[PDB]
Amino acid sequence: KTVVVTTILESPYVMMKKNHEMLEGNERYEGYCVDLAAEIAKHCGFKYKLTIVGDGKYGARDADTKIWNGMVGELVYGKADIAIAPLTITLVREEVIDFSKPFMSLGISIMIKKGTPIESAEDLSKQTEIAYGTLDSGSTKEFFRRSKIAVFDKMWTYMRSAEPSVFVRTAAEGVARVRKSKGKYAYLLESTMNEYIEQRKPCDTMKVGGNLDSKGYGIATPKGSSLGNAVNLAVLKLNEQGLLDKLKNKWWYDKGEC
Amino acid sequence: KTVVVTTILESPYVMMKKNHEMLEGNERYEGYCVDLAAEIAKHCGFKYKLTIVGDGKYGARDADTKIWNGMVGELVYGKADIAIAPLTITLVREEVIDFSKPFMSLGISIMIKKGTPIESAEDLSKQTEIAYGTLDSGSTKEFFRRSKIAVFDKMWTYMRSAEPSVFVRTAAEGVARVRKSKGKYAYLLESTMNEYIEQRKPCDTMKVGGNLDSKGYGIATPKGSSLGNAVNLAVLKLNEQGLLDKLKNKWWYDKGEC
Ligand SMILES: N[C@@H](Cn1oc(=O)[nH]c1=O)C(=O)O
Ligand SMILES: N[C@@H](Cn1oc(=O)[nH]c1=O)C(=O)O
Repeated sequence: KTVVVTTILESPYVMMKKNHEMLEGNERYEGYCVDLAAEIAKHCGFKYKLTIVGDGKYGARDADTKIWNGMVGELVYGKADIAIAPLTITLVREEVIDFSKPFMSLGISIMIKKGTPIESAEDLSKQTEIAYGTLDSGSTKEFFRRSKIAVFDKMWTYMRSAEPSVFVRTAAEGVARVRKSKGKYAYLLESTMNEYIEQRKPCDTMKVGGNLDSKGYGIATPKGSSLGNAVNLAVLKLNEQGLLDKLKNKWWYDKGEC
Repeated sequence: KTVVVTTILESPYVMMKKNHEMLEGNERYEGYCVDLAAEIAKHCGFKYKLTIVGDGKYGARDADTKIWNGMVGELVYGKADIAIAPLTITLVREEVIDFSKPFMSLGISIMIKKGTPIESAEDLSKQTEIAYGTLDSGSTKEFFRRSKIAVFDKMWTYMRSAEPSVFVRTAAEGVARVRKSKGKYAYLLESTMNEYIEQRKPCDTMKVGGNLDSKGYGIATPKGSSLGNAVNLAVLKLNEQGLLDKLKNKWWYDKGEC
């Protein structure tokens, strides 16, 4: 009856507030998805609890063990009732869980340290000086693993065998790795996160190239859950009334220090 | 058992082929949505018939008579089995019909005749020399009718009372009206159509401003239809394998004459 919301610490969606040590409950948190849970709760008439996904992951199926990890796994195993996160709508996920219509559009993009002589994914695939990677257990890695597109296939072959490992555990770690690597690491991440960090101190990074694809974040519920109907309605209503646009501006543009 | 596909003549989605008088059946047609029906049919294993919506409309509910017109109405009244069109996912529509996840992202935009001193919706709302409108029975008009945003409210108040009428029956008529009006008409339409016409002869038009909103086209089926599952799966698969990106490039960029 209290709705269990699974979410992920990813700026600016869900962030620890400044006085979070002294705070209790959903009040420890802020960000885009924090706000959005509140709007979705008000419109659906539920009470809820924000919970940070136990393994820190978005969601992959172990092609060995066939087990879902991340927020996807929590929905699959009935550990959460809904996921309110930058969670990418994909086919393999759509086969196991329900998604709202998207609340945000995005595609994979390239983050470089300012001055990095890379304009494109093709640039990246044509060279070996600049290492490049993606996050584990998330849609971006899967994108490169399944790509039949020549350039993205080549990037995948490189990435899966690169030493030391190119993949990172969290986006924050990818982002630090571009920042510390002096131009010798480029990070493959969604446009939305890329654009956010581009407007944050120390202002040393930038999105280059076009988006590599076009996709969306949805609210996810366990397959067949009775919440799914009202939450999808809520999302479309929130979009239509201009509330998702206001919240994007709150969290990205009014948050900008560059 | 033969799937009845409702669609709309809208370039470049569904267009009469050149030798169409001599052609039979689905072979009279080409475009993005023509192709996409074929991909969705192959993946779902159905045979189908393309049919152009009888009233020429996208879909509105008469707030008088409470009756759905357009492709929405054909799905509602069981006159078609699926709609494969630039059909905008909206809440009022989602309450009556089923939508796939989006196959294309877009927002409302402004089309001007080259040299028109308009940069924005705010520009438009601040003046009366340049008339401006939208299509009947479609999501753009509804957008302006329901807007509480100051600038869009003002545009609506203007538009609903403007004489002669600002609204057009078909996008083609909006587009001609910008072309013939010498800069004195600006047309409110989706970005996707706007960007298409911007790359077509006589190259006299342009998209100005940012998008006014962020939405998607979905494949629609009658509420509860048994096709809806497989078609949504097909869309996500088509997106993921890069086929929607190829088809957008086929129909917009390789079609460009400017
Ligand atoms: N939203 C992604 C997580 N992820 O965020 C990125 O910037 N890359 C990436 O894979 C997902 O749902 O898997
Ligand atoms: N996709 C729209 C039709 N329409 O196309 C535009 O460019 N304006 C507009 O209302 C709809 O589904 O209602």
